[PDB]
Amino acid sequence: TTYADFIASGRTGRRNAIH
Amino acid sequence: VKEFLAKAKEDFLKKWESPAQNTAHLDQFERIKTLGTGSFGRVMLVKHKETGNHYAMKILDKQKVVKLKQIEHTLNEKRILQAVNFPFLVKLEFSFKDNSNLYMVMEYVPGGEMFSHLRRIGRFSEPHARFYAAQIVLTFEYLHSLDLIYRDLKPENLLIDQQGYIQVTDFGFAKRVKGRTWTLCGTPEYLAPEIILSKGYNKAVDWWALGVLIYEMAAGYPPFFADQPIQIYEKIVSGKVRFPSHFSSDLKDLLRNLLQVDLTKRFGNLKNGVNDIKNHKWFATTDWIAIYQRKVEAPFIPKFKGPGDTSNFDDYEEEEIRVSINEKCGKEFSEF
Ligand SMILES: N[C@H](C(=O)N/N=C/c1ccc(O)c(Br)c1)c1ccccc1
Repeated sequence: TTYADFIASGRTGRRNAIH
Repeated sequence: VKEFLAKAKEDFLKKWESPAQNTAHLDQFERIKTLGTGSFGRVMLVKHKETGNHYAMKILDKQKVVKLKQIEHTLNEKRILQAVNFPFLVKLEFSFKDNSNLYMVMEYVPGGEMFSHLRRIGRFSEPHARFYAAQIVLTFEYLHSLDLIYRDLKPENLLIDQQGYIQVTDFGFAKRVKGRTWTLCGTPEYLAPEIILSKGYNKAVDWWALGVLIYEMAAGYPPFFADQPIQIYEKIVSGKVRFPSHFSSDLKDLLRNLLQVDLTKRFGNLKNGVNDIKNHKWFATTDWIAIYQRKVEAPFIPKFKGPGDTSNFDDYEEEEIRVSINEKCGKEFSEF
């Protein structure tokens, strides 16, 4: 599932801005 | 509304042309706890000694701002923030600087970040997501009427107040611009294709970002995600969006119009402006004036177990706030 894929991804924490 | 915005612009312009400066000092505040961090500073809960009011104090290290080439953005942030006034914008109460840092002292929003609540709960129901989205729509209507582009919408930058309404924070990429602009800034998941493709861009990027936010709120994950930013950019430029099976037809239609690569077709950006959004079927049940007036019952009320309570925020490592005995970057931040 897409949800499982998101949860296992490295970007479920707070996301930094790019400068 | 046209009337309301006209008066709002008059107020904004007076403050924009004559910014407030140096309206407090560090020793007037007692430091309580770190509420959040960023690349060149941190936000701390503080108590104002003379009133006992709690505030969120954003502290930016001048030298780190310079190294990251964010001087002008930081000057934008403060000049714009001190000039605006809207029910869903976090208010700046004071600002000042010392040898080492810049300080922006803002109203404290005890309910915590939308990001926290969204990740824990998983996703919001459509009515819940709609309630928050309406507030963003009005806020962007306000900002854009002042020629401001916001450029950093995400759940991490939205706070939930004691009444369950949203408060937008972080004006670090906000910019007053009439034409188009070119800075590559924002958060990967939220970037409009035209930013990624270096086309030069305008306020329509905020409306794309609203599409990402609504999708993320309702699905529990963003429309474009991957392990690395480069992979995210590839997905965005392709623009092929897939919606969960539980998204209503109305929601999908709205999202296809917000997550629209074609600027001649993206909602928010056309002849009818924001009205194409306000009058969309997904918002049919939304009372825009009642939302603005805060007379609508919020779908979710944060647990508040006292004043200055911080149970709605994550814990961060607490570091010493050191102020050098020498002035740093005085010339760069002269206007702050
Ligand atoms: N993106 C971060 C940010 O602006 N946080 N704002 C938090 C905030 C503002 C007002 C509040 O009442 C509350 Br509670 C939280 C940030 C940016 C730069 C450096 C550190 C952190």
